[PDB]
Parts: sequence; structure tokens; C-alpha cells
Amino acid sequence: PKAVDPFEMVRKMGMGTNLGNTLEAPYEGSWSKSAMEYYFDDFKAAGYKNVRIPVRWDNHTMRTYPYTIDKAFLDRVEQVVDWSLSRGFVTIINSHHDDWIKEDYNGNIERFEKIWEQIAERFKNKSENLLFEIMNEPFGNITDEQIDDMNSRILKIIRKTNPTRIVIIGGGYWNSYNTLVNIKIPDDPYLIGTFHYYDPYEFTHKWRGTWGTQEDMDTVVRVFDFVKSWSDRNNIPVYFGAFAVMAYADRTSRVKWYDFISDAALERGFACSVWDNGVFGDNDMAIYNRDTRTFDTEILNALF
Ligand SMILES: OC[C@H]1O[C@@H](O[C@H]2[C@H](O)[C@@H](O)[C@H](O)O[C@@H]2CO)[C@H](O)[C@@H](O)[C@@H]1O
Repeated sequence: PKAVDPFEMVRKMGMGTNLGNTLEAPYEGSWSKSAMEYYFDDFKAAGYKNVRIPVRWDNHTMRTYPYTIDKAFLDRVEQVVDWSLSRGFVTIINSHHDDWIKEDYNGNIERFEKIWEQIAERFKNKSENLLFEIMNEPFGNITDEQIDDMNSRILKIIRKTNPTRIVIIGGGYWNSYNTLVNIKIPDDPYLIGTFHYYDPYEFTHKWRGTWGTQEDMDTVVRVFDFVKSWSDRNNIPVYFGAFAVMAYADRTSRVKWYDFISDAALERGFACSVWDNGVFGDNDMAIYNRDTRTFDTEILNALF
């Protein structure tokens, strides 16, 4: 009845990191290096206060009823979660890249439910610091009615075994042109809303040449301020699961951007996780080198 409320958590979560391109890859390791328990020792030393762990269940779950999840895979995900929880991190697991659910919905919603049914069961006794994020990026390729349907039913499933565990549902998205927020939010006291950058017409834009300008900053504060009003009006805390997910004009801009987002976000009381590709050598968007156990100091400095 009296558990931690979403606002207390968001305050607790603070600035964190993503364990990108790992368990959300088709198969763990097929992309960036697999999860090692030292990753978390370093993140803790680094300052991160939360760790989002994307997870694609597609290939560890039967494609046919009863859509059971590999016993082993579940064991694996729990091992990683426990490493994170043991270190005091507010930990977030979800469904990432399980696009099949958007290529149909009437057809795959049950498989999606079974998966969430089994996740909720296995982690039901986990610490309050383990949050369930229904789906990474709900928007796009699916009607609003279906996005709403999905949240209600997965939440309902989760609540049967996790009566007070905080759940994260998309509250909306933003892009250079507009911001979209949800009006219809489920009637539940344990929900956090999450936003990500999304542009349905992305594969059309005549483009610009990546981010970093003053105009972009002006654009984000705009977005952040509206989400803020949304947050206050709906009484639902905000969390930017993966930011700085863009390419930049140069090293100096990139650092500045990481410094900027963190400031604006936390000042408005938002929780957020930086997107960490876990890739160096391309070099993309990785802050922590899983091979050298070293971080891009300048960026960490800009985040804290
Ligand atoms: O889809 C494969 C592609 O994913 C990239 O990460 C995404 C992340 O999955 C998404 O949730 C977030 O909103 O954006 C990031 C980056 O765009 C990953 O960085 C790529 O290497 C990978 O090929």
C-alpha cells in the first residue's frame, strides 16, 4: 500500500547510463561486448545512479504458444539485474527492438503478454529499484489506440504479481518540429513517463548536418518545458531513457551537448539515462570502454 512513489524514484534515479547494444541485440554479444559484472563496478565509480538494460526477448521466446522464454535466458537477465541492484543502481529492464509486435499486434499481442507475464513473475520479489519499461519506443508503425491498449494490458498483467512496482510507459516524443504528449494515462499511482526523440517523417527530411547549434538548444528547452508542464499537470514524473542519441559536428559540440542536456533535464526534476553504444574504433556514441574499463572523462564531467 505504501511503497516508494514515482517522484521519489525519479529523484533517486538521477543521471544514469544505458547498457546499449547488449541484451537488446539479436543475441547478447552479437553487437557490443556482453555484460560483465565489472561494468557495474565502473559505472558506480563513475557516478551513474541508474542503469537501463534494454532487452530483446524475441529470440529467447518461442514463436508459438505458449511463447515460453528460455529458462536460461531468464537466468541470464536476472544475473545482470542482480549485479546492478546489488550495487545500489535503480535498474530498468524493458522490451527493446521486439518490433515483431508492431508488424502485427492483433497477431502478436498475446505473445507480448506472455513475455511480460513471465518477466513479471520471475522478478516479482525484486527490489523497488527494478523498474519495468513496457516498450522502448511505442510510437511509430502502430495506432494510438493500440499503444494505449498495450500499456493498459501489460500494466494489468504486471500488477497481478507486482502491485507497487513502478512501471514506465511512453508519455510522448519530440523532434525539431513538434512535441507530442499522452493525454490518456492509466489510473495507477506507480507510473513514470518516458520520452525519446522521434520523427515519423525522419526518412524524408532534406536534413541539416547533425546537432549542436544554439537553435537546437532553444528547441530542447522548449520541449523540456512542455514535458515539464505535462509532468506537473498529470502528476507523473519524467524520464529520458536514452538521450544524446545523435551525431555531432565535432568533439567540442558533443561535449557541450552532453553538458547541456544533463543540466536542463535534472533542473526540471527529470530522471535520465545517457545512451551508451558501447562501441569504440566505429566510435559512435560510447562513453565507457568495456575493453579498457576507462571512460571518456570529458563527457562524464559534462554529465555531473
Ligand atoms: O537498430 C540498431 C541500431 O540501434 C542503435 O541504438 C538506438 C537504440 O536502440 C534506440 O532505442 C535509441 O532511441 O536510439 C539509438 C541510436 O540510434 C545503435 O546505436 C546502433 O549501433 C544499432 O545498429
